[PDB]
Amino acid sequence: DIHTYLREMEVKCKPKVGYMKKQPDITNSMRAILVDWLVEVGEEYKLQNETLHLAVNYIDRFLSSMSVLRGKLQLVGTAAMLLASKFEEIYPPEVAEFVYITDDTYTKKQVLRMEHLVLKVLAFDLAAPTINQFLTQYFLHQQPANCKVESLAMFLGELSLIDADPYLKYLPSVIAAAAFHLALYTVTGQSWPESLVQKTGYTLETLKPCLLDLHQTYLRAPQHAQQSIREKYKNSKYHGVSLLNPPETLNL
Repeated sequence: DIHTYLREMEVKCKPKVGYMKKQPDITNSMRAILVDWLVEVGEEYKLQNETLHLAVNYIDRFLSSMSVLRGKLQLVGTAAMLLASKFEEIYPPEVAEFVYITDDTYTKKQVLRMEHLVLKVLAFDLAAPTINQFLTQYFLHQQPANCKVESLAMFLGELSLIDADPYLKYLPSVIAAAAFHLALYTVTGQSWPESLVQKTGYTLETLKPCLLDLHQTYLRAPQHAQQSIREKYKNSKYHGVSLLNPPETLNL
């Protein structure tokens, strides 16, 4: 079954939690700006949210293996989005486009070389379990489907990609669970489903650490330096869920 596969693969695909400490030229802050920029790119080329999740995973696994100078951080990101679009998108944009987006900071030959470097560093393994993949499984336990709850779970899931500290500490399934509960609670007043507790083995107790973090992030979102996700979720496509008021307390 797909769920068990995803649970095994996510552990195999997870980046090193404290990789940023070993990076001599880049910081979490730089990473936050980069991810925010990819969200902009995805918006512009109308890329799937899945591609965005995959790209972030590639970049974190890459930076978990190879040191990078800030001058090439953006190329790592562009290469990762290229790799993700080719792997996920039906009509992924061509190198030319990804070169264009960098405002010609890099040449096509430069993107091509990084593409081959990241790919090699990733052991040529691109199928990694993302937050969206788990959410897709969770959404099945959502008795009558609720789009707004779905769009809020997605919004929260995306915010997590911005901050390596503390999100690198959690597996995608955990973040997806916290994101789903929170979205459910904010929109319906309902909590993490028993069917899900049984299927995943996660309870609100085990989900508490990530939920407290995700709760703060959600509350602090309008003040966060990066604002591309909030802006993205303001549209009707996403039921303007970014404009909802987060729950004051969670009554855990």
